[PDB]
Amino acid sequence: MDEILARAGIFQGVEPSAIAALTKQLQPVDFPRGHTVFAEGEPGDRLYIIISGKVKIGRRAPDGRENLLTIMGPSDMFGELSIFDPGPRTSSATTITEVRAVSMDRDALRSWIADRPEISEQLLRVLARRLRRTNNNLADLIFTDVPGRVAKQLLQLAQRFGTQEGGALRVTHDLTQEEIAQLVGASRETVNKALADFAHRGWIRLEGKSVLISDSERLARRAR
Amino acid sequence: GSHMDEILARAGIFQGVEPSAIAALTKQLQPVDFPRGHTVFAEGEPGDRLYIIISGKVKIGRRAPDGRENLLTIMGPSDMFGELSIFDPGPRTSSATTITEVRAVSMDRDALRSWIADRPEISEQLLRVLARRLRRTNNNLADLIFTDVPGRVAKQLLQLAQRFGTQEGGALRVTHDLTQEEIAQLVGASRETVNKALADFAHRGWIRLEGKSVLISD
Ligand SMILES: [Cl-]
Ligand SMILES: [Cl-]
Repeated sequence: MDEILARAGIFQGVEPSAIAALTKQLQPVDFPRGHTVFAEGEPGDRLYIIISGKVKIGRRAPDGRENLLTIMGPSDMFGELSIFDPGPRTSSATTITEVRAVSMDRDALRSWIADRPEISEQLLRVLARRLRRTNNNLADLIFTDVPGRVAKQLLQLAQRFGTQEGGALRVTHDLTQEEIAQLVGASRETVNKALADFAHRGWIRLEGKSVLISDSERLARRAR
Repeated sequence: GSHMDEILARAGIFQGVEPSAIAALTKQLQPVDFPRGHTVFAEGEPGDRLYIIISGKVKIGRRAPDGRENLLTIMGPSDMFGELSIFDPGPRTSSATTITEVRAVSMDRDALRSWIADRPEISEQLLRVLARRLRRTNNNLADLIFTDVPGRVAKQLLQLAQRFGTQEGGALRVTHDLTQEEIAQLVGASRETVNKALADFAHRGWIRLEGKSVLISD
């Protein structure tokens, strides 16, 4: 749908009607759940914009441990780093649900800027937003304890994916227990320990691949 | 000014930018002075201005449960701070406070927009710069996650040495004009953790304190 796409960084509230003959300049791509869109260290000159579904963005250490940098969703762009800075992928992108996306290569993207510097503005916004988040995560890593980081990641997930459910916030993250801990960037044992405490205190309820946050207030205080 | 121009042109935002174009922007920026101990901006305040330091040092902090501030990093000559605000304006997510007298230049988003309006080729180069930087800082984040707790603080202190140190016999010499109370004020809420990492470095032969200058292995 073009409604999702017009919320995408690149073309975000620009053309009233002729936003369309450019979306058609991209053929769509459907991926099953658990599909490796691209792997660490592969060449690439393709960026993707998600129409629906989620994609986890990951790094793997020498000894097989995994970290998740971010979870991408509808309207989010990924694989953009090798577009602007040619070279191999430094991250893996893996589908966590069935995903509909749309795809574009560097030369095509370069073509859609030579008319339109406002698009470049929007892409620089996205990169700077991501730079800020990584810097905010770096600060959390050194100076916030694991439960505070669990609390922060749950609230960050809620900011992107949450929906109100009465006096509570439903956050359908589509992540496994292990993937939540990889996203936090801390041990499964200590992340599960924090989640249990927060559930016991009645701040959250863990339900499949969704969490219900009943007390965003006390959760936020803990993330401080 | 000769030497000033050189310092400015080393800023990260100018990487791969044609030198006359760098000069066309900087000639437009008003150099300013800050005294030591001056909060250039606080966490939370409206953000739309990038600074490039010509001389002096600026600490970057974030408020801790203490009411004191944790030390996130230190910026020096040729470094930027507040730079992300001109690409993605909004509240500051950290504070910037001078640790010495400082001379800097700044630019707001309007100055950026004007610079690029005439120079469409700079947008593509800026996209490369921000992307290369994001790859690097994500690489750093992941490395640090994969490191143990005390190893994280040591790596960060070593990154500061690399940025502020002069190469001297395979080691890094960092000189400062900071009192004992000014060092404690600098580290802020991070004092205990920084002190443990220094004590470890000292015990292990990594650091030689030569008064107001330190030699550190790299
Ligand atoms: Cl990429
Ligand atoms: Cl900022």
